[PDB]
Amino acid sequence: WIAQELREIGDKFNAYYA
Amino acid sequence: WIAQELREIGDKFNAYYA
Amino acid sequence: GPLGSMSQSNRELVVDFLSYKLSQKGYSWSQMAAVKQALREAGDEFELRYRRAFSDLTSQLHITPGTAYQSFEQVVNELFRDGVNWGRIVAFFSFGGALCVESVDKEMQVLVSRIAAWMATYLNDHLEPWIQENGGWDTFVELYG
Amino acid sequence: GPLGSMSQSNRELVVDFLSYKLSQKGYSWSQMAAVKQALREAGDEFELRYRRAFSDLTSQLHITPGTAYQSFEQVVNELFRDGVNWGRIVAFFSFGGALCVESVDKEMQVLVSRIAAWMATYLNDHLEPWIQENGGWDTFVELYG
Repeated sequence: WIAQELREIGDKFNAYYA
Repeated sequence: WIAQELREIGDKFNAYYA
Repeated sequence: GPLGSMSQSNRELVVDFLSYKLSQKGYSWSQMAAVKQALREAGDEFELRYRRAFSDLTSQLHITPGTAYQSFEQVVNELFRDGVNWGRIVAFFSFGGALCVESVDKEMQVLVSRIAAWMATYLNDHLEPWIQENGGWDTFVELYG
Repeated sequence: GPLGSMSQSNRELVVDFLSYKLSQKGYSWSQMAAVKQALREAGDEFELRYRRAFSDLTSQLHITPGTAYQSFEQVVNELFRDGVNWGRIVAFFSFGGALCVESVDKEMQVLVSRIAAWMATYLNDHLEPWIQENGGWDTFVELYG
């Protein structure tokens, strides 16, 4: 749960910059 | 000159906190 | 020794302050300093943009000293289960920071040094191979700095 | 070695990031971290409050590599000629930062490491006696932190 939400925003952040 | 002005604001800063 | 430590501490204070002032103008003391600064800013930005979601997940953190390692490892394993990327790495650091803050909040200061060690080990063993294959931290600075 | 240096660098990155996140909540990684943070904030505050005056004096900085030491020493000697106090010490750090930024601006990056060494030496020999007599850096944190 925590990791799922953390993973989702990490991927959003990644998609924006990388 | 530089040091005079630096000294003046240093003393102002000091007076406020210390 | 006490004498040298005093001297070393004064030097580090100077280096730290100068590094900071340089960074404020978009300069850097060194490549290491540039990486630290990029990571700080990326963590800030990450936590700012996704404030609602980040607060949500951190509010689910109910750590005790006896359960903190399991909590750390299980989140981090799931975070990287299907890949490593720069954003998940930023998320990994932000999560570690959140755990340290929460630990101090609950008077579990003893966890802070433990979390740092767990993170450093994970970085060394499980993230560094991807990082090296993908241009190193210098590449992160180019992207998120 | 390259292998250990990689490991040491990853550890420092973790420590740096965690120190920063803790400081954002008014906590500190260590006393050293607390001092660094207090000095950064005091420098920022100093430069913000007295922006007009600080810009004025820094605009008078016309350094060359051959004249930078003399410029540094003459300003710093005059700064502390009739006393040491915490505000003049903050001013000393801010001046050093300004000199480093100016050096990099003018492609005199070679001066940055020299200025750091001059500042560390001055701190060790000429400021530390007052600092120790006046409660050490822990006392500065109590006042400006």
